[PDB]
Amino acid sequence: QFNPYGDNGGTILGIAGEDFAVLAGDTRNITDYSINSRYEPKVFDCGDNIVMSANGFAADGDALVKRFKNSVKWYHFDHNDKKLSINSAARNIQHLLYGKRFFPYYVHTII
Amino acid sequence: TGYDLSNSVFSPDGRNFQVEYAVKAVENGTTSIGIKCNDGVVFAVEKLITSKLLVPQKNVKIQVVDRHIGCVYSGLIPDGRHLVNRGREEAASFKKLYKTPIPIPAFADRLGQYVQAHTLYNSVRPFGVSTIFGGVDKNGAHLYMLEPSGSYWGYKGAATGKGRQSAKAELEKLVDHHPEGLSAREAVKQAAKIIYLAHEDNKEKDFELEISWCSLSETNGLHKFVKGDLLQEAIDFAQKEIN
Amino acid sequence: DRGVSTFSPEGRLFQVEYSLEAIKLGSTAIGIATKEGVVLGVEKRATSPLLESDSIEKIVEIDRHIGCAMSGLTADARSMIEHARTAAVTHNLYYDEDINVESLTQSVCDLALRFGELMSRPFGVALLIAGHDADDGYQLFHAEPSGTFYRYNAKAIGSGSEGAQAELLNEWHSSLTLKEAELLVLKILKQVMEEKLDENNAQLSCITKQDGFKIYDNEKTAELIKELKEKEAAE
Amino acid sequence: GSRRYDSRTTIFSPEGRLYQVEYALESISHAGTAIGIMASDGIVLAAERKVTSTLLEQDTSTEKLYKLNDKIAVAVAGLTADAEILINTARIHAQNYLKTYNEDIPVEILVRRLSDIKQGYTQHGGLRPFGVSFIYAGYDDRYGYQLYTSNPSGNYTGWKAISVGANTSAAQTLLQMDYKDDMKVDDAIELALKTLSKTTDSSALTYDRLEFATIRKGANDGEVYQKIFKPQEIKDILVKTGIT
Amino acid sequence: GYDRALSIFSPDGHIFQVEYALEAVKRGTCAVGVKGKNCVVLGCERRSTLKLQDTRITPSKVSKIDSHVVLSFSGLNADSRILIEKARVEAQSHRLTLEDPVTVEYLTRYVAGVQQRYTQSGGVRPFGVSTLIAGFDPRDDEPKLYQTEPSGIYSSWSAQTIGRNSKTVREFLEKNYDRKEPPATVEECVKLTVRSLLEVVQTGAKNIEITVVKPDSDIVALSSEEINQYVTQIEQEKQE
Amino acid sequence: RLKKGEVSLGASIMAVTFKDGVILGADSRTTTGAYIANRVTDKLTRVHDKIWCCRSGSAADTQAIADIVQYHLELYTSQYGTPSTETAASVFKELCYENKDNLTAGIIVAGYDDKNKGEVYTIPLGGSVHKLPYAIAGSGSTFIYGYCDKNFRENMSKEETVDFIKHSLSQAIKWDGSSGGVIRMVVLTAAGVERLIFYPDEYEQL
Amino acid sequence: NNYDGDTVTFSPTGRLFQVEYALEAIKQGSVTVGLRSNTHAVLVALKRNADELSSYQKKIIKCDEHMGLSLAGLAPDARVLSNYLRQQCNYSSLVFNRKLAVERAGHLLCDKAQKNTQSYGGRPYGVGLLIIGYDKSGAHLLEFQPSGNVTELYGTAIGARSQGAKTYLERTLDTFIKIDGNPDELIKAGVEAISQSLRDESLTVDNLSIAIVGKDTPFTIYDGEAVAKYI
Amino acid sequence: MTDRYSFSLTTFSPSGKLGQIDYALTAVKQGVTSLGIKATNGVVIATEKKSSSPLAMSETLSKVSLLTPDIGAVYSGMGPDYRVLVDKSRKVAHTSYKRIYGEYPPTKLLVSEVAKIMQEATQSGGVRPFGVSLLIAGHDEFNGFSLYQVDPSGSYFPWKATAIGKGSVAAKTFLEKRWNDELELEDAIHIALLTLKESVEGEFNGDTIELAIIGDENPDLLGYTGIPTDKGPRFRKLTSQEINDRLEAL
Amino acid sequence: GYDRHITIFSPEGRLYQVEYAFKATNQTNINSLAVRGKDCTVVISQKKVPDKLLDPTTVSYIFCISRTIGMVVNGPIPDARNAALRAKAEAAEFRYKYGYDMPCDVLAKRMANLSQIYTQRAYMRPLGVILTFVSVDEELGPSIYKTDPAGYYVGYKATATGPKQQEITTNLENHFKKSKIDHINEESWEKVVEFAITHMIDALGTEFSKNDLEVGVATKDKFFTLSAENIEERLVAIAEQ
Ligand SMILES: [Cl-]
Ligand SMILES: [Cl-]
Ligand SMILES: [Mg+2]
Ligand SMILES: [Mg+2]
Ligand SMILES: [Mg+2]
Repeated sequence: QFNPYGDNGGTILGIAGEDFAVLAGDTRNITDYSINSRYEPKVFDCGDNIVMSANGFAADGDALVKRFKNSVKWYHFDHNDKKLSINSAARNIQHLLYGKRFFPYYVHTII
Repeated sequence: TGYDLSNSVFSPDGRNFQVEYAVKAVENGTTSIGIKCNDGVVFAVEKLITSKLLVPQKNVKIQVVDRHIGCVYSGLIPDGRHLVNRGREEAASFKKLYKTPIPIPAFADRLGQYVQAHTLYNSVRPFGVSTIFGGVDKNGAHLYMLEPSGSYWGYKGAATGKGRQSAKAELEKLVDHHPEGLSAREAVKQAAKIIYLAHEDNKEKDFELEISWCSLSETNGLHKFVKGDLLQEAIDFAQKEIN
Repeated sequence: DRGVSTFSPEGRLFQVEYSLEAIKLGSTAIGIATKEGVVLGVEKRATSPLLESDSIEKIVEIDRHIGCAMSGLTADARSMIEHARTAAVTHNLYYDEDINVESLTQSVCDLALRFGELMSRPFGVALLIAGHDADDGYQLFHAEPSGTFYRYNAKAIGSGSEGAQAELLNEWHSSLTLKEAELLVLKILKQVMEEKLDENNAQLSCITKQDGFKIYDNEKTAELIKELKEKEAAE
Repeated sequence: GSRRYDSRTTIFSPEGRLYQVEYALESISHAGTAIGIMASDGIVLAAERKVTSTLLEQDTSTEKLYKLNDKIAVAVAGLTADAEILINTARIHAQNYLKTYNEDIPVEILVRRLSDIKQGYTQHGGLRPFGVSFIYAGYDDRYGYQLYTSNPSGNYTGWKAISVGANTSAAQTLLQMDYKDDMKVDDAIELALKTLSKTTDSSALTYDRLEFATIRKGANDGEVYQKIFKPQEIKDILVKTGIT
Repeated sequence: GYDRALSIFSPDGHIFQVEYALEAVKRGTCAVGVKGKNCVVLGCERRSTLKLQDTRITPSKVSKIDSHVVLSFSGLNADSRILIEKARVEAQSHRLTLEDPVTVEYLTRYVAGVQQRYTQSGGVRPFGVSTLIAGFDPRDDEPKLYQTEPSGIYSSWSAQTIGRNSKTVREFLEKNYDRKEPPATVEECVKLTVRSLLEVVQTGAKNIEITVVKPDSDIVALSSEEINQYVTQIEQEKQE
Repeated sequence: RLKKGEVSLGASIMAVTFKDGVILGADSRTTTGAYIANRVTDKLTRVHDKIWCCRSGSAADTQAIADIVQYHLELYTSQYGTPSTETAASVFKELCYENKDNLTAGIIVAGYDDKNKGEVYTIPLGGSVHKLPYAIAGSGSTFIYGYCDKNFRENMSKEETVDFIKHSLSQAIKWDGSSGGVIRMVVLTAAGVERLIFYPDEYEQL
Repeated sequence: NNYDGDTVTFSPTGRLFQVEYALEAIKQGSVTVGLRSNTHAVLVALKRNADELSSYQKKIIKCDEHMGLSLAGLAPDARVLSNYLRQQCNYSSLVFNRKLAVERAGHLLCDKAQKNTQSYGGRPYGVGLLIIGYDKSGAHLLEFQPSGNVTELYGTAIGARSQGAKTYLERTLDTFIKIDGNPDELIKAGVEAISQSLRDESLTVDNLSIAIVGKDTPFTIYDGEAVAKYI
Repeated sequence: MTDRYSFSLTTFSPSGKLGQIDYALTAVKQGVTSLGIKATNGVVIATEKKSSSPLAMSETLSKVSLLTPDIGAVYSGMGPDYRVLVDKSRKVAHTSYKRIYGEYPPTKLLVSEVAKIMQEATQSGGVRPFGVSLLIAGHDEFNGFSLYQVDPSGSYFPWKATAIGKGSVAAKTFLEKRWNDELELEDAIHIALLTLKESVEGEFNGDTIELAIIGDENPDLLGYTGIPTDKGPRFRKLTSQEINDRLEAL
Repeated sequence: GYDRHITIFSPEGRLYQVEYAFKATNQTNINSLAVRGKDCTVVISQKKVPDKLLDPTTVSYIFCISRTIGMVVNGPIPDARNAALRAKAEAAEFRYKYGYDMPCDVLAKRMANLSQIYTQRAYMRPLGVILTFVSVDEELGPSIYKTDPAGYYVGYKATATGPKQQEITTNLENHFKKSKIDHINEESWEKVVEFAITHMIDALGTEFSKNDLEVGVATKDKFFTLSAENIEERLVAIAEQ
């Protein structure tokens, strides 16, 4: 039977300072015991000083980041180029993820 | 009366006045022609230069369908585009199911049935374009001309627009003087001349020439635009004939 | 007859232009914007003395930071308000923040032209939408059934609109206080109203950053009416 | 488009009337008169057939009087074809109620629903209304014997005695004159026939130009019987009252 | 589906179909609503060109929407049934989700919203009906009386009348009803309602219907003899 | 992939191009389990004048498909004239591929154009299309992969091609229990359409 | 006359009156100018107000980082069409990782406007658009009309008294086309062009609206004190 | 596109007339005469075969149609409208009855279903009424023999005998004189031929006249034997020869 | 008078749109003729190519509906082709559903029923065409069935359609009075075509070249049209007798 999910491995890490914040992640991509790429970035600048990574199943991870990047774009169009605050981005991402509650994105997201 | 107010209504004559009214819009448009040749077809059109501000060569009117069919039209330009969009869908579904590219007579009926459908109901308007189209298929070269009513026939030469009668007269001379046939490269040159001669009926604004062609030998059976040296060669030939 | 979405020879939509005539028949509504807040005031206009005037609801809350006044076929405004309230709350749910006054107005105006042969006719009501947000501050918008909205420093709509607008032209300046604006709405309303202005046949409201959108009591407005009469007699 | 040919069947006049409903009533006023009279121990339904031909099969015919269920019947005035559409709907509605509650449908409930259908055709859908007026005659254990009428507007009202169709003005005056509350069925039978006999546009009232029906409790002990009169039975009741 | 826009604007800014629906209301039998200190009374006219009627089974003019709210109307009778049915359904739906019966204002707002929806929906005409909705909110003793109309506007009234010759009875109520002191008792409120109808009706026999609504779902309809006593009393005081 | 208890068309079918055109060949046997439901089946079926196919897999599925294809090509002919063999194969593919989960149909398409001469397209269970010089299919084809690869030659004559098909199917029948009966053949050339039949007494003792 | 009730009806001379009446709405609209060089493309727009108390109606809308338009006529119709362009630009990015060509943008608008002119019930769009952009074939300027007709140009203008600016650009063609690698000078030429369509009124700080796109310049709009440089 | 005619094309006029139904009846009046007579042991239905051209084969065009084995139909008015009604009538007899009860519907109920279809063309959106009047003759076990007329409005009436179309006024008068309740089937056929000769102008023979009966069961026309309860169709179309035999002793 | 614009009854019980569709039939100014032999059915029609620029091979009003059925149209070509495409689809579907080739008369009835719908339903206009279907039916033999905008249809011994239809009709009538039979008593289809052309020449009074005619022939198991050279060969035989 066809299994729509897969595990691309890797790990990510976010730390916040006083006037800064870092989002790290390894560049290795894998399936089972094979290496797919030694350099495949999964931490992305999404605009409005928001960085994002969605680790786990890469196809779902890419789809999510792609949709959020697009959400930022339309936020500017619909609200007079207003900067999307990090708290507003977080709530928006919740709705992206929960929208597929019954066929989930298999990812751990950090912004 | 009032028989001309609604589409798909027969008059006491047995006529659909709304379709005849659409023909008037076609007659108002710029001149376009089609010339059938030995192993293919040639299309040409008059582009009126309304202003110096128009970018030369960058308002293309002739349209390709699939990779082997060329379409040109006179009248309401948007209506022509709508018809070509449908043509591309019709050609795509044919190739999807039957593998082979759509034959020209096959393609001609697809447009014909679509245009004819727009004379069946009062909730739609007839097409405000006469469309000259054709190409090369397994059975050889074909040229067609389709009218607002849905009527189409095969043609040796075809013309429509404001200078159709001038162009028709010039086309008839070619058919008489070349019974064995006209070559592809010759037809391009002739097409230019006929557009320049047909421009006498629209001579306030000066114009820009645009030509395309399909030929089994010259273009390998595919639709291509005539550009550069071959275009300028055809323009010079036309310039020499008017003087 | 003729189509609902038909253009006139002058290049205007018949039904939109006719709906504007309906709005001219409606009761007067005035709005003034200041740096200390935005004031909204309306003429209630009871058709008979037996009608309990407090049940006339022509000023309405959309969210805590956005208010609304209406004029024209006021029944048509119910679904517009319903949409505005849902839009405002929905945006807060999706983005954990207050929604911009301009974005709210744009959402309401998108309904306007969704008519034809969607609903059967345009809305027969104009709206004054007042609010505050962090970016553009205190704002006043005039939303029409044409789908168009203008921002205004001050604006009057309804039967006495052209007379009131000319008065607002002279009286408005950029340094108006909130109290000055309150009196100015009452002053101009009393001028254009048929019956004599009092606390029962006129209603005031405002929106401030601190306290949000508030409809004034009949006791509070009555004192502002008394304060207004005294100041005009004082010179 | 098609806007050009729309009659706009569901609109108001400047005076606040529904054009099509008014014109449907005008149509009904030319239909054969139908009378309903409610007595203390039963109900009478009488109706005049529309100008009969001598070669019409009279015994196996049904034009005016229809059976909705065992306890309810209707007299028709207007387009018969329209009435049959509504009758089959009413018959189904009665069976739905019986299936749901295991009880025979109360008369008013059936009347209301049928009247609500007529109302719908006047407010939406862009269709012409049903050119029909009914007289409902029925019995239930709540209100006992009941007479109602409905018309193309979808408005219904209850009656002790009522007429629909042609010459209702004259017919209603005669009923109002001779009707009284302590009346029996046999007396109501006589009143129904006498009224038709005077309001008729025909020369003389005969058995072949009539449809007749009663709803009595004349069955054995506490149960209702519907009697749709046969031709010979109408002939006898016409002689018995001294009309022929 | 039938899509035609029947309700549309005219050059002068009027929606004729809505205004013609008001004419249908003006044709309808008179209906009056008067609210006292602790009650509301709904009076209704019944035309007397209809004899041989069966008053047991004939649809009553005043309808119960819930045990605590009533609705009377003027205009097209068939149209009124559709509004009453929708209102009754919404009343039970409100109890189901909010676990509390509707307020009179809420029920009115719903009915008014339905009427409005039919003024800008394709394929439908407006309701040829104006309603008087009266009652008492749950656990509340303040009387409530609202009016609606085809356009969809609604408002609260101390006293109000609708239907044919309503401008005459409104004239009567405007001078006879005191805001500072409304009818203190049930008898006073009913009498004022009957008086107001007697300016228009004709005879006080089987032409007037009266329905009294009191707090905590206490609704009762008066009989012929009970109403006739008010008619007999008013006429004797009049001859003065 | 077969539905339970449905008729099985497991076969010995093949189509072979040659100098003058193409020849289709097939056995005659149908089974439900080990019982031979039909021993004289015709598995060679016409979708157009000179476009035929060999059927294997499910009897019901292949019949339903072939009937639809015949309908499409008849409608194609009325509008656009005679269809190519490639066109016919494309219509088969479209049905087999788009309904790959509900169908069990291993079809070989074979036709004769005047321009393109004899052509053979095979369509396995997946719905893929493969244009080949010759093709074999059906339960019994496994046993003759070796034989057919060693013995096939391009541009054979009619008599040689008939012998090649006869010997091949004879072996397939001999070793496959799901194959048997008579050996039917259909010859497609410019000359026309010719039907051939060969009985057990002849082909068994080859 | 009898043939202008709806868009589905042709006149005896072959005209569509509803489409022509939609074209009339553009002529009533406020003037806007478009022009381009080889490196940059510029939009200049005269904004209009209801009165002194009101704001000035925004004429220019961004569609993507490399494309946008200015409007003249019914503003809500421009919002519908600009939204459609935003979606099409966006579809091209998500599906093909490809910036939408300005020429295709025009083709898509043409086909969307056309469908509204051949069907019963609907109506033509009542707005004209000037689309500018920078794609893989350099700078572009398009003119959209609600008849469906889209035209690529070096420069143009639409709205009331647009003939004055259109004449100026026709004279200045040879000059402004060669303003390469110089944004401020190309704007100056556009501001001088729109000035030929002014009557009684002059260009003020909250009246003028400018937008630019080019080689190393994303589509950006300038309003308020940011346009004081060009007065 | 799409059918935008969702509104009625038949509406009430101020006088209360339904114009399109009236006009449909006018079309029936113009139509060729047809009639039906009921006997004690059968029913007869007849009409003239108005040929459009002498080159046309009038056998191919059947004005008298079988609906069920025991029910037949004839018309006056517009032929095409009649043809599609027969198609719909045959189908509805199966879908709404035979597929439910395992037997053919009685005459009155099939008539009722046809009437319903014609009524809907009077009220439904974007359609005109049917321009025909039908005469439906039939037999069933519990009602015996019966004859019905169906008008464009959807109204239907049972008849002892009647006529519709061109010369219906005169033909009905002729039938009133001749009809009695003791008529045998052969007597009814004789009267039908006499009545029809008055309205027909040109040739009067078996090739220009179409006539069918509902009478005794016909085992020979059933097509099979072995089931005793199945005894054959009561509907029979008289041949050209059978008509001419009765025209000699006329 | 909107009763003349859509298909609803006029006061006198008429459908003017249907009547006007009949007048559209003759808009092409072409006459057609159909006759039956023993083994075949022949149909002939005039071919007029006025424009010199036209490709004459593409100018046709005869259609091959199925392998067995042929159809000639009198009326404008767009409506003609509309009817042709539908008939082709209907004939193909019939074969798929019911397992045998659609008969000529059944297809005629089907197309006639479709035409009837347009006379009753408002949104659809009638097609301004008269469709003449021909075949050699496996049950009924040689067959001619003709459809019109009214939805009427009937079988024919022989028939003619067009502006000068009546002259052709009486010419054929007078022949069948003389021969005393329902068909052309002739063995080969070649001579039945010669009969058809001969009697059209007599009725219309015009002579025909190879390019002035268009011929369709139905035999058992196939219908086919004749080329210019096939007709020329046929014209030679007539002249030599
Ligand atoms: Cl099989
Ligand atoms: Cl059919
Ligand atoms: Mg074996
Ligand atoms: Mg053909
Ligand atoms: Mg029609």
